[PDB]
Amino acid sequence: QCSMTCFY
Amino acid sequence: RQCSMTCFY
Amino acid sequence: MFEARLVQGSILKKVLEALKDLINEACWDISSSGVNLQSMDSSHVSLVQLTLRSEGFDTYRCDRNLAMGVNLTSMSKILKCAGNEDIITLRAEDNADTLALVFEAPNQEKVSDYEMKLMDLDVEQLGIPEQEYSCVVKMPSGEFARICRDLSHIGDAVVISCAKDGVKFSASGELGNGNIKLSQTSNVDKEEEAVTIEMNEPVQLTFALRYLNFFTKATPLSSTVTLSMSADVPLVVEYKIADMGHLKYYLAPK
Amino acid sequence: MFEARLVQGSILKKVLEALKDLINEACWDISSSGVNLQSMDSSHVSLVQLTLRSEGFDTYRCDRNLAMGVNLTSMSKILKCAGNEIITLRAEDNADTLALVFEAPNQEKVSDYEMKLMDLDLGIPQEYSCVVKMPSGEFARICRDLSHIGDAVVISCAKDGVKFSASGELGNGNIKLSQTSNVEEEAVTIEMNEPVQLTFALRYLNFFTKATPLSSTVTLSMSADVPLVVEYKIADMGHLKYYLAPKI
Amino acid sequence: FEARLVQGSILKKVLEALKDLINEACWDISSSGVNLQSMDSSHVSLVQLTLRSEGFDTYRCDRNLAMGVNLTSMSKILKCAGNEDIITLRAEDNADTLALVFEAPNQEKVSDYEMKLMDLVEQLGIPEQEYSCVVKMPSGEFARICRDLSHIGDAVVISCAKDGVKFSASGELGNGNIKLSQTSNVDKEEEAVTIEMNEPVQLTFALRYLNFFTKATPLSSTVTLSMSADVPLVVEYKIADMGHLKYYLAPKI
Ligand SMILES: *Cc1cccc(C*)c1
Ligand SMILES: *Cc1cccc(C*)c1
Repeated sequence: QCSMTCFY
Repeated sequence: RQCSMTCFY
Repeated sequence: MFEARLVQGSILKKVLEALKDLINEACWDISSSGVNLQSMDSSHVSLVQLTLRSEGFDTYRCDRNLAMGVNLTSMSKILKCAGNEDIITLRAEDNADTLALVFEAPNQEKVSDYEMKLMDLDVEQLGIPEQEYSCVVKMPSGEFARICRDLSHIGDAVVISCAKDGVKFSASGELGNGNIKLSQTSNVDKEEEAVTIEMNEPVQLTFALRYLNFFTKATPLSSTVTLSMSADVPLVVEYKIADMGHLKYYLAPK
Repeated sequence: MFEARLVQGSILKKVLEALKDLINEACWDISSSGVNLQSMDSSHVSLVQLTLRSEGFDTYRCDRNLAMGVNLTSMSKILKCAGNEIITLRAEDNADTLALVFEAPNQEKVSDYEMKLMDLDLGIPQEYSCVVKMPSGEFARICRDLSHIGDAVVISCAKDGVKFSASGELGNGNIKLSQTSNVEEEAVTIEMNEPVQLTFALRYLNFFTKATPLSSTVTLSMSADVPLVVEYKIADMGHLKYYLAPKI
Repeated sequence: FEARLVQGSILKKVLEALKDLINEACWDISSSGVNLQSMDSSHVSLVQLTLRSEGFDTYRCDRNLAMGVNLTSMSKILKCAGNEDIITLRAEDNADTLALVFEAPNQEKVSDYEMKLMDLVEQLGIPEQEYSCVVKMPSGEFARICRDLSHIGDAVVISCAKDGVKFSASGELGNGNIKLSQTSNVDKEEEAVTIEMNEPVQLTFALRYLNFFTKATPLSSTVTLSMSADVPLVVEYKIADMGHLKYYLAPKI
């Protein structure tokens, strides 16, 4: 899935 | 135990 | 091409909660008359006969005789997502291997759409002759629920003794003894709050309490339960499904 | 033969739920004066003293000293089968079973249980330094609350207020109730002769708290090096008294 | 600082919201309000809590103080709070302990707890964005949908269009499809569904973090979902007469 550090 | 079950039907 | 619309899904919800724990795998025989289930448990001790009729559904439509292999645990999970006022639509194709459940809110703004796997049926559907029994008790379901729960703490077996004046439940375990006794009501201002016994020959039978608690789980369906027992033949725990079907549980004595 | 008829079974249910968790097997001493229990907990730490008197029962009849070994969990289950609205305890001069008879005021349902007994196998003295009289509900709260902060409680009784204090690895907590009184009633009252500063363990006070629905008021009785007495009175029927040994 | 609040139920609910998802966070206190902005353990979600000066009954702050709180201990302490006990949060200019004081109006009970503070709070920036689809529904219905669909699988598929939103799951015991539609009434605060569509959205999310976000349901009667392709989901709750909670979660891709 996508991590939230990819972003922001 | 115990009757199981049909044995009855 | 099975398609059944029913508006009070609570009933269908309740039935699942009733049968979710006793039977794991079941086989729903769908016909132009209604939905009929008849199964046993793992050790072949109890028997369940569920019958919901065409006239109870708001829109029943059947084309060919369907034999569906259901996993009542998965199905109970799917109807857990059902609102008690939700309208439930059962659906399937003449040969399809999936059962479609459609839950729809009274205010037409939410439509949940689930599709459950069916499996390979392999059930021996034996017949149970609807017969005339020696003792027949007709009481409220709540007090039967009470007595079974209460006496479940004393031992693993209950002794039902129906006679001319009262019904008696008795348990005897490794931590003591217990004896509950209910009596005949005269003229109570509630039909569903009365106890009445129809005796033709006193009965003295021993049953297991785990399966009675299993049967008790079906309490919210009807306000009245009917017990029907006779010597050497199984006990019939019957709940009425108001204006649509019936649920019948059977147990073989000790 | 022993025979006790009681109308408010709520009391007995509450008692059973209270001591069900602390004591495993107990000794019920029944005589013509009342039912008296005196036992300890696991590893014989802390002490429980139950006293119900004949004059509280609606029909008390005793013949000989009965010493019954009860499994308080079984009794708690049987009294769970009891409606909160008539309870009959009964036993024979030599019987090895205690009989419970639950009967509704209107002749409808009559439950009859008979529980198996078990095999049985010190005196309670004092004048206390501090004596607090508070409601049981706030004691329940404060005990739970400070049980969340730490596992030990510090009661500090003085001239105007009782103080509860806990201190763990993530902070401290200090509740303080004060001696307000008016002409209008008073709520908390203390009988102090020497201010007290005592440290107890919170698990056993939380055990003691389960007896809260019996009385609206609890009485704490403390003094240095002697146990804490948590006392609840039962509507002139008896009392429950919990004793706990303080820290060093 | 010193913040006096009379209705502590709100703060209790906020903690119950964030007590279980995030364990330790950092509170930036200023003369404007209390500001929390944190991530979770597995670095997937983000929580933005904002409580404003005008909401407290007596707020007094001088300079930006950054205190490191462990919301689990604080949640226990707020479980210790009386419902009528006027609550005072307080802190010293330089001390390493935060004081919570519960005090009864007429009665004579004063609970006084003091929790240790900490200090590590990697705060990323949120560009004030415009989202493709923006739904505004009751928080109860989002809670329902997440709970219901949590039984089927671990992932949800949100498909927002001009008139309705669609939720989809596919697990080991089947598949599920819920669909919500538009409002036709003149009074529906937390009874109406409205979509702000500029481009229909098709996003894949994880259900565990959505249930974590859902635990904050009793705070507001209305939730706002904000979706756009490849960017995180924004679940926003109003805190009645104070601030807001905004939860951010990164899609499955
Ligand atoms: C969702 C996503 C897209 C592109 C890059 C990353 C790291 C994540
Ligand atoms: C009553 C009984 C004994 C043994 C077997 C069966 C089926 C029944």
